Amino acid sequence: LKLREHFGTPLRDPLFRLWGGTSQEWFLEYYRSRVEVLMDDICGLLTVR
Amino acid sequence: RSPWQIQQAVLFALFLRELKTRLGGRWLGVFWVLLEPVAHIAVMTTLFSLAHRAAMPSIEYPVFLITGLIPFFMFRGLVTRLMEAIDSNRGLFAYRQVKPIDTVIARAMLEISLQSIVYLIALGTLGWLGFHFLPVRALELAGVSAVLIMLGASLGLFFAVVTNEIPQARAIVRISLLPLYFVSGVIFPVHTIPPQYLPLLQLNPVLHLIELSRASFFPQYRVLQGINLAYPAGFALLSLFLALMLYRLRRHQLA
Repeated sequence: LKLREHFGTPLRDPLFRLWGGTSQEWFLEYYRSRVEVLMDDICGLLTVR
Repeated sequence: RSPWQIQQAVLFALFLRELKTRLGGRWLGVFWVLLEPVAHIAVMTTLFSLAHRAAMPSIEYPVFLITGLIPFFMFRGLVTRLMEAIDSNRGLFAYRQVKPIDTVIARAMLEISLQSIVYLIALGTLGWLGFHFLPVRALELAGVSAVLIMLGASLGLFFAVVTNEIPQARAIVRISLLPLYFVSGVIFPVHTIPPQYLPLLQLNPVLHLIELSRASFFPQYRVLQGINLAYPAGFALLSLFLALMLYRLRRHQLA
């Protein structure tokens, strides 16, 4: 899906955009930031936002 | 001068006087209060860490304990320090501008400032270690904390006023602060309490306030049935009104 191309689109703000030429580790951290996974234990249901 | 300016100056002087005695001659108290919560948390990491992970694995003890300890510590400090007032300044009631309410007010400001500093430092050092530290709903957390502040100050003022005739009944009140720490769900989540025991505990507003603060802090933290803000808010309002009116009744007996 070319996540790198999409997340670098908004040049208006420099805080929540994926800057060009960043490290793979920073890309992984950014992806973990933009994809939230929670687990409800009593029902055991995994919700992905 | 205007009465407000006189009250402000008296409160400032009382705060300056109280800071030295609360902290210490060499300010050794900062070496204690900063070490105050840590000494509690560490032992619980050696007691029910695995039990908590079995109970709820979504959150972690180093943050779950902090989210309920310092607010409870601050409520307890408010109650205790406001209860010990009046007497500790009994010799200072000789200038016609130092009233018994000003001592408890100044102690309230001092305790609130100290515990807010402790909260900020604890959150900073928790975020330093990589743990989750930023609240999810900060405004709701602030509102619940303000409700807890009002309830604690009200209880402290009421106990300070009502213990003037009977000093000994003061001491057991301090003892009565110990069981609350064990029944407010601070150390362990209250979801593990058997169902027939919870309705008796629902009458404790501190438990509701701690639960609501934790819900506003953590993402996806569930709230048990019967837990609300209306009951603690009404309890705090009624207690504050009664404490203020009783202080109005015995306004001259204390002085």
